[PDB]
Order: sequence, then C-alpha cells, then structure tokens
Amino acid sequence: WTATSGSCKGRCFELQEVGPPDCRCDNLCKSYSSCCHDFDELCLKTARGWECTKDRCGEVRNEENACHCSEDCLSRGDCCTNYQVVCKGESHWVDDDCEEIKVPECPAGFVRPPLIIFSVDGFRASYMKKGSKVMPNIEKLRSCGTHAPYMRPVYPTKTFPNLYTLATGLYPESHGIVGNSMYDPVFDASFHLRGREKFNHRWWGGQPLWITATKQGVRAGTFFWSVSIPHERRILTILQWLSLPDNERPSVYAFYSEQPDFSGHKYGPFGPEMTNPLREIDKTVGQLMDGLKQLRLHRCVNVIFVGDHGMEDVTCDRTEFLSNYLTNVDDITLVPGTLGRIRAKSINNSKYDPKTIIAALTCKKPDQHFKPYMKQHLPKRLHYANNRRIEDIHLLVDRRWHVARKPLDVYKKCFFQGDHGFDNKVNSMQTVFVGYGPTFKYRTKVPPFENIELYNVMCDLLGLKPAPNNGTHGSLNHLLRTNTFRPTMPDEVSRPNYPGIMYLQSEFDLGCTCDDKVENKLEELNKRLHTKGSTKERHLLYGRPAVLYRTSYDILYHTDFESGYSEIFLMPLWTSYTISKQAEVSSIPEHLTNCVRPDVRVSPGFSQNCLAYKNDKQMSYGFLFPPYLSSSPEAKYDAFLVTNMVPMYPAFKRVWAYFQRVLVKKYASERNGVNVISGPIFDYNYDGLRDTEDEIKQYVEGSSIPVPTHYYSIITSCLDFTQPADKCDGPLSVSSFILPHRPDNDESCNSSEDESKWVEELMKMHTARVRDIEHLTGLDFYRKTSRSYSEILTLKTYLHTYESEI
Ligand SMILES: *[C@@H]1O[C@H](CO)[C@@H](O[C@@H]2O[C@H](CO)[C@@H](O[C@@H]3O[C@H](CO[C@H]4O[C@H](CO)[C@@H](O)[C@H](O[C@H]5O[C@H](CO)[C@@H](O)[C@H](O)[C@@H]5O[C@H]5O[C@H](CO)[C@@H](O)[C@H](O)[C@@H]5O)[C@@H]4O)[C@@H](O)[C@H](O[C@H]4O[C@H](CO)[C@@H](O)[C@H](O)[C@@H]4O[C@H]4O[C@H](CO)[C@@H](O)[C@H](O)[C@@H]4O)[C@@H]3O)[C@H](O)[C@H]2NC(C)=O)[C@H](O)[C@H]1NC(C)=O
Ligand SMILES: CCOc1cc(C#N)ccc1COC(=O)N1C[C@@H]2CN(C(=O)c3ccc4[nH]nnc4c3)C[C@H]2C1
Ligand SMILES: [Ca+2]
Ligand SMILES: [Cl-]
Ligand SMILES: [K+]
Ligand code: NA
Ligand SMILES: [Zn+2]
Repeated sequence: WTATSGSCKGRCFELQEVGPPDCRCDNLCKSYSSCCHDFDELCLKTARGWECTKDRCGEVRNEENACHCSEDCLSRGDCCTNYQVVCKGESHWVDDDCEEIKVPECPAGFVRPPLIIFSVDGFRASYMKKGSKVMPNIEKLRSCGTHAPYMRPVYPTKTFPNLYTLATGLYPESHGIVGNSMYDPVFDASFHLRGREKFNHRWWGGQPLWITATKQGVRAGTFFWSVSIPHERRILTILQWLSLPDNERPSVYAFYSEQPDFSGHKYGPFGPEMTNPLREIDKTVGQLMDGLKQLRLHRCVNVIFVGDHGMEDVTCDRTEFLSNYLTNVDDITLVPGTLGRIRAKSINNSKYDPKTIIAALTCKKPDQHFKPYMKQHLPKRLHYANNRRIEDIHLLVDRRWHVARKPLDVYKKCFFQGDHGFDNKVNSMQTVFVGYGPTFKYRTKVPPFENIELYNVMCDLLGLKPAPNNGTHGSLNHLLRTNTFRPTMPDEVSRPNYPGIMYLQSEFDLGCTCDDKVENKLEELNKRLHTKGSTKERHLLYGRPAVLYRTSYDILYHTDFESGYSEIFLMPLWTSYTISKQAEVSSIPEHLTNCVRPDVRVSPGFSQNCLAYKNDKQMSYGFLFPPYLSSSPEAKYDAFLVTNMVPMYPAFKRVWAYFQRVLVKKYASERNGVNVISGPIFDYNYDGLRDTEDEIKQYVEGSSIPVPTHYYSIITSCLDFTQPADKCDGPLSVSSFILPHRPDNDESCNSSEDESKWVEELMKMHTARVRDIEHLTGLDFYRKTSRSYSEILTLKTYLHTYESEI
C-alpha cells in the first residue's frame, strides 16, 4: 500500500526515496506502484516532442513542453538537446573535429570530471564495425577516445548478471545474481524477471558503484530506469541533474538502453530490422553529447559506452529436449534456455540421483548440443560454482541452441530469432567498450579485457577506493591518461629452503625401485653445478613465483628444471622449465618405465612413496617435468625423482602424456621456445581459491599424499616470436590452462579415439588466465622481468580463447 495523495510538484526525479509513508517521484516509483497522481503529468511531459525547431527559438516559456527553446532554458537546465544548434547556429557534437582532451575543461564548481555510464543491452562487439555507417556519434566516441575490439562479459552472458558485474567488479557466483532466474534454498525464495521479489535487497550481494560512491561522499544519479520512460526523457533528466547546484549535483550517472537487445531477440543479431535500433541508439548518444556541449561539459565528462553481452542466432527448431534423454523427466526442475540448471522437483524425493541424471545426459546422441557437468567440473575460467543458487547440475549449451525439459514448454510456455547466455568465450557473446573524456586516452586501441575489470577503473575515475572485487587493480592502467593506480607486488610470505644432499639412499623405504645403478670430475663437478642452480637462468625466466601464504617448501635445482617443492603437500607447488625451438623429444627407455628415485635432498618423511600408488587401485602417477623432454640420458634420471612425481588417474595420464610428449614441443616450435610452469591445484570447495590442507577430501590410499583437483600450466614466450623465449627483450606472450583432474574422460565424447582427436580440444576448453591460477595456488608469478608492473598485470589477466577473428 502507498497513499499517493501527495504531489510531484517540483520533485520530478528527485535523488532521494522519500520518508515512509510518502508519495514518490523517482525513476523507480512506477515499479513500486508508488508514484504521485501527477507524476505522468508533471514529470513525463511529451508536448511538442524532443527537438527545437526554428520557430520555437526564443519562444515564451511554456512549462507544458517536454523541453524548451526559450531564452532562459540554459539557466533552467532544460533546453532540448539541439537548442543551440537550431537557435544559436552551433554545430552538433558529431560534426566537430575531434581534439585531444589533455586536461578536464569543466565549469567552476565542478570538483571532479563527472562519469557517465552509457550502457547498451545486447550490443554485440561486431556492431562497431558492421553498423558503423549508421552510428556516426558512437563511431566518433570510438575513434577519438579509448576503445577495445571487444569486451568479454561474464558467464552466464545474461543481462542482470552482466550489468551487476559491471557495477561491482564481481563474478556472479560472488555477487549472487547467477542467472535471470534463481532459487535460493536458504531463503526458500525465487527471483523472477517479472515481478516484485527482484527488488528485495537479499539477492544483490557485494557493493555496487553507486553505493561505493555514496559511502565515500560522491553523489550518484539513479542507475535504474523504468521501461516506459523514453530515452529522450532519460537523457534530459541526466542533463538536468548536471545543472543542479554544486552541493546537490551527482558525480556519477548511468543511462540504460533496452536496445539493441529487444529487437535482437525478435529478429536475430543481424536481421535487416536491426539497422533502425542502431540508428536510434546513435541518435540518443548524439542527444547526450549535444546536451553536454550546451552545458560546456563535452570536454569535462568521462563517458563510458559499454554493453552487457552480445547476441547469437537462435531459433525454436534448435532446441534439445531433456525428455529425449531422461525417462524420469518429471522428477526434475530445469532452468532452461541458453544454459541449463537442474535440481530435484521435490526434496522429499529420496529416489533423486544426480549421477544417473548426468550419465543419462552424457554423450548420448552424436551431435548433442549441450554437455552436462557437475558445477565444480565446469571450466574454472567461468568461475561459476561457489553459490548455493547455482544448481549442482549444469548444462553448457552450444552456441545457437536452447535446452528445454519437454517439447510442450516450447509451444505452450517461432517467436524468437536471437538469444544470449552462452559460454563467455563465444564470439557472438562479446560486447563493447569505449571510454571518452579527459581521463581516458586519445585515439587509442587497447586489447580485449574482461568486464570484471571496469569497477576498479570507474572507482579510479571518481577518486574512489574500490570495494574488494575480482578485478586486478592496475591491469587497465593502459586505458587511462591519468588517475592510474600504482600497485606494488604482494610481499612473499614464505621464503624457501635450499636443501643440499642430506640423506643416504638406504634411509628411504618408499617401495620405489629404479634401474639407475649405471656409472672423471669432468661430468662430476658439472652435475654438482646443476644441483646448485647453474642452469637456473635458463629454466626460471621471470624469477621464482612468490609464495603468498605460510608454508614450508624447498627450492630444488636440476639441469632441465627447477621446482618449489612443498613439504606440506609432498609435491611441487610449481615446476619451471624452458623448451627451446631446437629441443628434441625422446622416449622413456624400456629399463626406466617404472623408475622412481629417492631425492637425497629431501627427507623420507617429506617424500611420497611408490607403495601407496601400488595399493591404490584407482590412482597412478605422472611427472611435472616431463621425462620425454630431458636434455640428455643422464639428465633424464632427474625427471624420475620422487620429488617430481604427482598423483594422476590413468584416464588423466592420457591427457597429461599427450600434452607433455606432443604439445609442449609443438608450442616450442610454433612460438620459438616456451617456458613452462606446471603444478597441482587443490580446490575441493570450488571457491576459486587455494585449499588449505584441512580442506582436502581425497588422498592416495593409505598415505598423506593429497589428490589435486586440477593441474595447471603457464606457457610463456616472447611476443616478438623472432626472439627465442629465453632471450626476449620485450613484451611476453602467454597461454595457460587449468585441467580438471578427473578419473574418467566422460567430458570428451571422442575420448576412445587417439589423443590427437580430443586432448587439445579439452585443453582449449580449460584455457585460463595466469590470474586464475594465482587465486588457486597462492602463488605470484612474473616477479622478475624487464616489464612494467602494470603491463605484467595485463598479461596476468590475458585469456587465450581459441575463437577465430571477430
Ligand atoms: C572475488 O572477489 C570476492 C570479493 O573480494 C571474493 O569473495 C570474498 O572472499 C572472502 C574469502 O572467501 C570472503 O570472506 C569471508 O567472509 C565471511 C563473512 O562475509 C560477510 O561479509 C562480507 C563483507 O560485507 C560480505 O561481502 C559477505 O557477503 C556474502 O554473503 C551474502 C549472503 O549470502 C551475499 O549477499 C553476498 O553475495 C556474499 O555471498 C558470496 O560470498 C559468500 C562467502 O562469504 C559465499 O558463501 C556465497 O556463495 C557468495 O559467493 C558476507 O555477508 C566470513 O565469515 C569468513 O570468515 C571465516 O573464515 C576465516 C578464515 O580467515 C575465519 O577467520 C572466520 O572465523 C570465519 O570462519 C567461520 O566461518 C566458517 C564458515 O561459516 C566456519 O567453517 C568456521 O568454523 C568459522 O565459524 C570469510 O572471511 C568474502 O565474504 C567474499 N566476499 C564476497 C562479496 O563474496 C572472491 O573470493 C573472489 N573470487 C576469486 C575467484 O578470486
Ligand atoms: C542492475 C545494474 O544496473 C545497471 C548497471 C550499470 C553499470 N555499470 C549501468 C546501468 C544499469 C541500469 O540498468 C537498468 O536500468 N535496468 C532496467 C532493465 C530491466 N531489465 C530486464 O528486464 C531484462 C531482463 C532480461 C533480459 N534479456 N535480455 N534483455 C533483458 C532485459 C534489464 C535491466 C537494466
Ligand atoms: Ca578452495
Ligand atoms: Cl538463467
Ligand atoms: K595405482
Ligand atoms: Na569419453
Ligand atoms: Zn536479451
């Protein structure tokens, strides 16, 4: 109930939600059924349209007009945006040559350049080129300001998750808006797009930018716009707010356009009907820029033109039905569409079994257009697991497809030709970023980046301290002229030990054997040098990783590789080695197939043992530095040390062996040498963060050898591939992965074929940023390079996506 007896007289789009119970006049009042009786009359005037015409020039002020062409309009803050063009012979902003904005040019009383966020729903990245002829304003912003070829949204590439990610710098799993539709078991509540429940504060986690601003004394315009308020009125409202007195005027603003998404759903991403929506958005941008120019603000305000996600071609006939797979189809609840989430229809159903459901959905039809996952097995790059609102069972749907429960759902819920929501690496889902203003760079292209990074930058633009978030602060400094944030490297917490030879062979009782008893200070003083670190500048190219938590670990040097060996987890945290373009691949000799050797630098009590691997029927082992890449027959013995061993399922050893025997050489060949850092990851609670020892849910049987959930590799080389990886004078190039350590290869439907037909495709799917691996290991990489730290942060957030060109 709202007593709407009050009046919006003088309160149109007021920046405070009034003391309850009261009559409301803000952008949200329609949504709450709380607007004053005269809201439409006073605050949503339309009379005479949105443009000045010559005959209106100097008119006598008629308050009924939507906007004014009277002489006092600049003072009242309410001219139509084209007033000075039509009445004062000024030019439209788009027609002006662009001129570098070296410093903010603001009216007196402006304490900081304002920030205007102009967000566009479904604005696919390729619209910037493909629609450029019909978007002159947007094209000027783009070419004159700072732009990226595209911006990566978060998964799921839906609207609320991405807009709220833009505002918070958080992964959906952390901010809590994990889809357009949600169930929260704790609250026992549901979130729907249509309705009232979506406004309830409990859904919205983290700290959105408007709150960050407010708490730090920076006033914000309201981010939400009611759907029925036309764009022209949205623009005039922002412009009016920008004419408020100094003590009342917000410094940050948001605009939101439902287009081009709205038409994109109906007509597809490139339907001929899409041209007009693009024209219209551009016209709106033009109205903003003309309006700013009238206020002498067009060289003061920073404007961000940003999309939430792209749009893909999707039609009704391209729908997979769960009823073609499950016989028990009515015992489940499915959240459907461009992603799938499955839970039990009833929690009193004790005959509900996620494992048979997953199995019934696994590789069942030859061209199957979705893949089932337990959420913790989703590629780590999606960061889509750590929230009670995300169902244990998940379907990754192929681009261009939908999943639904039964055919009746699709015809008694074609209507639509476009949709989005797919994997955030998908080209069609990529969206846009342009920054224009005094604080952004001039005519500058920057590499693609993730939308999670923007919150930090928006905080920088406003002089705000960002709340804790998933951005890497400083990774986008290259977008900015000034206001850069100068981060320092985190301090190493644990310093390594440097163990020498301290144990005799016979002190070890590991059930390991090796055929290594085969026998001159020429090559005897030389092997001492290699164990002291004589080749370490070759295999450790960017300094050792810093360990950012309290632990006990040893640096171990070898001819071919260096490792940081954890006495706590009984294996390396990291193993670093360089493979030149010229390196030769050899096999593991017949006599050395089962060879595991005690490491006389490391105590029996801090070593693994072969017995545990013999007794454990499920678990085998692999090596971090690959024996296949040993530099000499003698060096090869080093690769068999018990301190280079890690636990591996036979099914996963298929993946790992192929990567080590075939792919590393191939990368070294294509990239002119590679440096590789591999290691284990433990994330049993799937929070994206390094497990502590007491979080490990699985051990090699009858041992304290913990089982990794994943294995990572970071593969670095020279950006200029004419220089070898170990002699690179400039910027680096990286690709990384976090492979799930699974006892089966069910995820790969082709896995019974030769590794050459499925292993690399698996690896590509599990591509990762170095930053993802940092979170997962508590390690800090690239501590010693010749590169600026901000450039290193950018490199660390890079993701190799394996899509073709946009
Ligand atoms: C991406 O960036 C984000 C942001 O930086 C990272 O997330 C942070 O990670 C921290 C480490 O996991 C986490 O810190 C914990 O906070 C607990 C209390 O936190 C509350 O207050 C904060 C601050 O305002 C608030 O942000 C939190 O909001 C969460 O919860 C509400 C309600 O559900 C949501 O509205 C909101 O969306 C958010 O949910 C998300 O996070 C929670 C985890 O907090 C998830 O469960 C959800 O799924 C969702 O993702 C909270 O309201 C605090 O209790 C923790 O402290 C425990 O552990 C420490 C060890 O240091 C110990 O000292 C304490 O005693 C305590 O242990 C006790 O609790 C244990 C569990 O109950 C119990 O087992 C013990 O026996 C003890 O009793 C902890 O410090 C921080 O909350 C989040 N922040 C956010 C916004 O998510 C994220 O990690 C980054 N991701 C990556 C991949 O890098
Ligand atoms: C929530 C955070 O809101 C921001 C953060 C920033 C930032 N940074 C900037 C602007 C904003 C402002 O958003 C708004 O005014 N809103 C009002 C719109 C209603 N809504 C939908 O119903 C909807 C639902 C499903 C869809 N599928 N496809 N299209 C869809 C559209 C999307 C909402 C965006
Ligand atoms: Ca963890
Ligand atoms: Cl959803
Ligand atoms: K075994
Ligand atoms: Na398989
Ligand atoms: Zn949409």
